Amino acid sequence: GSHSMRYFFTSVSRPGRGEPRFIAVGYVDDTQFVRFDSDAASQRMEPRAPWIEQEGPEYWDGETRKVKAHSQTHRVDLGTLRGYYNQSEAGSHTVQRMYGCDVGSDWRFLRGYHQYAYDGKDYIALKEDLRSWTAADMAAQTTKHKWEAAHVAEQLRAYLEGTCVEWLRRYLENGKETLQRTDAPKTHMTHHAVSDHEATLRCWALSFYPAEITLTWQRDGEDQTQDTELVETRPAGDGTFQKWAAVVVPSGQEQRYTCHVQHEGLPKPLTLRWEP
Amino acid sequence: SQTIHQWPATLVQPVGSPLSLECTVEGTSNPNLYWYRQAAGRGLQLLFYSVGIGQISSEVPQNLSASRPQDRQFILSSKKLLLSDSGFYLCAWSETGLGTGELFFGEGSRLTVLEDLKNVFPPEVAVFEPSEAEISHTQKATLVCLATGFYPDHVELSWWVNGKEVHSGVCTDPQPLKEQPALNDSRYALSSRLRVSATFWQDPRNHFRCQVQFYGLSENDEWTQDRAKPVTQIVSAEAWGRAD
Amino acid sequence: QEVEQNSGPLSVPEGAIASLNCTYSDRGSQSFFWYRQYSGKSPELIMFIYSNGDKEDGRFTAQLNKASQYVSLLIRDSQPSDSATYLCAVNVAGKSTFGDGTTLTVKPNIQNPDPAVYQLRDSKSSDKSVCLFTDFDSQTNVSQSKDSDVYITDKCVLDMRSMDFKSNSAVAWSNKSDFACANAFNNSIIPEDT
Amino acid sequence: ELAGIGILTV
Amino acid sequence: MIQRTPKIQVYSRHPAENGKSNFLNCYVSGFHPSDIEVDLLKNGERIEKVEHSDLSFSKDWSFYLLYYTEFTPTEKDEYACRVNHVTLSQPKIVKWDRDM
Repeated sequence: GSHSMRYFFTSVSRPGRGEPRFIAVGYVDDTQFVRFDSDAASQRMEPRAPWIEQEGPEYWDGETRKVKAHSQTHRVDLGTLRGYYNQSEAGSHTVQRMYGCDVGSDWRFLRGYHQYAYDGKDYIALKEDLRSWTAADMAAQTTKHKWEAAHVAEQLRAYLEGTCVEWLRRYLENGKETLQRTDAPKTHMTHHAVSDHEATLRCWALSFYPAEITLTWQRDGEDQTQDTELVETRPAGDGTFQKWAAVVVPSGQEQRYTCHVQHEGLPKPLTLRWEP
Repeated sequence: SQTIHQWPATLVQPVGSPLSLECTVEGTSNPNLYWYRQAAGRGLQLLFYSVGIGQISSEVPQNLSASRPQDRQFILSSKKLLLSDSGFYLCAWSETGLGTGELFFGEGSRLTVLEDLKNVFPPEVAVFEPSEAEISHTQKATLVCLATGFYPDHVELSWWVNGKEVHSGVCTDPQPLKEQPALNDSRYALSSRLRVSATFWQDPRNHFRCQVQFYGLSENDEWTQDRAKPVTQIVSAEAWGRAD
Repeated sequence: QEVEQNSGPLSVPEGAIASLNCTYSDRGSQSFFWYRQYSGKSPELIMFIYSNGDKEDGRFTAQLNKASQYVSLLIRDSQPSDSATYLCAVNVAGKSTFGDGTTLTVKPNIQNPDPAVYQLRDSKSSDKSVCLFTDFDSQTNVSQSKDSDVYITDKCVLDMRSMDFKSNSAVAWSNKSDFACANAFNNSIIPEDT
Repeated sequence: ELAGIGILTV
Repeated sequence: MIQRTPKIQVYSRHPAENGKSNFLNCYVSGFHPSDIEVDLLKNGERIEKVEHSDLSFSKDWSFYLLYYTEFTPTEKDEYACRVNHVTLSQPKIVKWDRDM
């Protein structure tokens, strides 16, 4: 199945007390493998997964230098943006950056991306063709004009399509147990009569990886259903993910429904049902 | 350099001596500053790297220090130099961030750490003049300047004609040769040639002058030798337009 | 190791093309460069590359092959002023790693030689003189001297000039009663004089 | 592997 | 600029049994700005040691963190998560629900 490795960068200005806070994190699929937090003593790019530790010292010294560079660029920005948006030195603002690789089942290149945001909104992003820029507002225009002048896109392309993919499959090869595993949903159900008449079933699913997973209810004629309270997939914390989707039915007339779990980890898609 | 400056340009200092090198960059901001060094043969070595103001980062167990007291003021220093410290120190910068890469270097700073200043001698310039045949077989005139007996290693030779200096029809040796490879301390020699139309040489009135720019000791720098202190200086020779 | 240039010095005849190679070991490298350094002056960038292929600028062409961790440089129609040290650089680990450089030497081309060894008189004293061997073919290396009681410099190609003319030259001297121009042993068809 | 290029000030 | 009220889910890593150690998780997401106050409460009283994942954000740039701490449920002892954020007029407290 497809894979990927992204890098998320967040920088928050703290007017009145020290340099902005810089927190960068690296993922491969749904697995974190590195991090950095200017508020840590370390002041080094740290590991967050077994395989990634195997990397040599030159690696970290290198990755650390880079990230700090990313951090420095963000700092400078934070200043610039206030400028572009006529905003006082008092307020706190936020700069975000995310870029990564997508590869196919054949570990080949699929798409690349590099997005930047300010105060929770899109500032400027590189299009799919790893060539064009999408300027959010009047401010971003200024940026995509200098970014075009300096042929930033070209540099990013070189990386996205080139380096990022190699190292991705490099990591996929070393984390061949983690990144390339595939846990399965330990599904289970729960009742919950809303007192007489109606009832609410809860179709659970815990301990699965990757997080991608669908669980839809159905019944007789056509499958589907609305009144289905589906909660966003959450991290179990141990590396797997939890999630469930509840729906509402009329006492008894209930044992005529069932949610269908779909997940690559499942050789055969499950269709759990109720049985009291 | 129209954006990066580095001084001093040449330093002949004694072992155990303190070092201070300054680098200034103009035309950009919050740039990446680096201290490379060129010793042994070629090849730069990264001694220091700064992501930003007041942020230094040694790249190798070292003896030198570095600081960035200001966005554009980069400095390299040593408590007391060791012979090892000799080398050509280069300061460079790359644009804030992490883009195409590409750093811009400066004048650079040559540091020769001597163990005993005693062996330091300035050069003795002696400019020879064209020869019988040449001017009448080639119709050309090749004066030859000859700086000799100097040490440390190198200096900067120049040709001045009736003032002004010239770069055309000139040629100076790639580097100096030991006046006796058997010694190490050996002093050096170096030559250059200025060839000019025989009719230009024969024209008395045309003043020729070779000029060697030697870099040595510095004022206020201990010196016990009986002779005069061999400090930086220009040592040149002359010659005029000679008919016949 | 890490960035591996081939040292030199290479010899290329004026006009020919100059090939330069560099090999990088860290596959993390993401941009490559070629700097030119003249004995004395500091390194000066000539080109940078960050995507497989060839990049052309004047008489210069860079060639990058990430697959081979191979980066090259060609100098079409090479000139004697191209002589210098070319430093290969690799932007990796948030910095630039350099090779120990590779010396280049573009031997000029003497259209029509005229080997001759003249002696120059010390304009300002008779006795202390030097021997000048010049205008020799671009082929011919100046051998070192023995009894280093005598000093001889390696050949020096002078900026011909506007008068269009490029010459090679070597100088020899020594303070002894004998020397007089007729030693630098090497090359026929060369006038002495006297 | 962090991006080694194409990152500049906005 | 834009603020986004966070979403809160307080759950256990594995189906709790009590008397058997586990992990209490308070997952907050979809919020913005990043700064946010989160504490795990045991019997109305918070827990001294509690750690959290590294700051990250999803597609719409909204953040999401995971505050957690190991513990051992019971037939008694109530656990809840208290969260405050600029987008919240008053700090909200979500109570840990066993079969939810």
